[PDB]
Amino acid sequence: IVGGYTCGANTVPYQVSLNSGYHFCGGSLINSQWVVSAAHCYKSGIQVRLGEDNINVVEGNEQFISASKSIVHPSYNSNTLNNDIMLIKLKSAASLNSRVASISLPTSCASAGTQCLISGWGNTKSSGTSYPDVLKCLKAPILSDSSCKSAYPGQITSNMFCAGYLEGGKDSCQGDSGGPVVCSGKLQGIVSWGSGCAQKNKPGVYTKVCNYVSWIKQTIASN
Ligand SMILES: NC(=[NH2+])c1ccc2[nH]c(-c3ccccc3O)nc2c1
Ligand SMILES: [Ca+2]
Ligand SMILES: [Mg+2]
Repeated sequence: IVGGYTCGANTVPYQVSLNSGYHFCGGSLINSQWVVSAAHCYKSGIQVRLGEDNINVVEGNEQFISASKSIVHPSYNSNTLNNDIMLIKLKSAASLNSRVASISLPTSCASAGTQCLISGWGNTKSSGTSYPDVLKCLKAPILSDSSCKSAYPGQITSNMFCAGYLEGGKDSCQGDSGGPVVCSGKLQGIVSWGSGCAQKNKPGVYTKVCNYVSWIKQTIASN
């Protein structure tokens, strides 16, 4: 996250870190047994780490649980990143408490202009590399589809939306993929892609979760 701030320990209690010997993507806890992340974060051998603040220090509020199964969206296209969403089931149910909580799925899609909270342990430099060990947060509004499509011609589908600032300076970045975009208390997006980080007229692109609620609900109930 570039141009964001330190969230605070366990202030984003639904945030998860996917680890395969190291942190490689974020995710969101939607209930005690399931996590939603981005399909491009798919790997075999994932351990989900809940209640994390610093990812390099065991501070006492963590739960490390291995995944029993991963389900990438049936229509995920790795070339365009259309339908960039996946579900991960935990081998054991997480214990929810103040530091580990689930986020609610939306009942409708949010409007352009709505402010959301984006979080993750990704790169914090637009031109450079600096990976933080504590969770970073960013409040950013959903942009109009017209500004999103003008920035990325022929690349935005109805399952994507842009959030951020066209001036640049603030954006999600590599290491943040699969993480949450929460607006009005609902999980409305998943960090998917962008062009570099925090560049002018190149906002971040997020998977539009409101279009997948029926698939998520149906899939977790059958697995
Ligand atoms: N600028 C952005 N809004 C952004 C967000 C997440 C990203 N994740 C990545 C990424 C790059 C290489 C491999 C995996 C990634 O998730 N680039 C990203 C760019
Ligand atoms: Ca830790
Ligand atoms: Mg994240």
